[PDB]
Amino acid sequence: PVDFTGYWKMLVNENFEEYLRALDVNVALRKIANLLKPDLEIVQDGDHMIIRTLSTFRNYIMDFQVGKEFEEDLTGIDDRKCMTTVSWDGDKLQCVQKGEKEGRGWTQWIEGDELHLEMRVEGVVCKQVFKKVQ
Ligand code: NA
Repeated sequence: PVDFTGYWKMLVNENFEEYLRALDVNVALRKIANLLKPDLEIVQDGDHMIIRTLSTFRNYIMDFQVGKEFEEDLTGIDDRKCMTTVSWDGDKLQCVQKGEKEGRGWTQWIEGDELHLEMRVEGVVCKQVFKKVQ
């Protein structure tokens, strides 16, 4: 179906403060996190994906098989651990992160030449949109 491989630059980042607050991130980290505009670097081969969130502060790496639950170490974000599953929902990717926080997960898809990422926790929705540099 869809190949997310690319270096994706952030265009839109809505409600990130609210999202981090819901994860109990301290204000000092939130202050700096919001000015950050992390890139997304994705390499995919079939059901195998590495998704790197790249910033000047901290990087976050997700390295998984679609459909295979794994222990996700959210070191650098809220430093929690989740039981995480990323699933194919047609061409969309749906991630559920089971753990402390209810309703934690995200949805990722491509519309035209933009990558959309919706991250959720406890009913907060953060909306991100990315584009490659042509
Ligand atoms: Na790996």
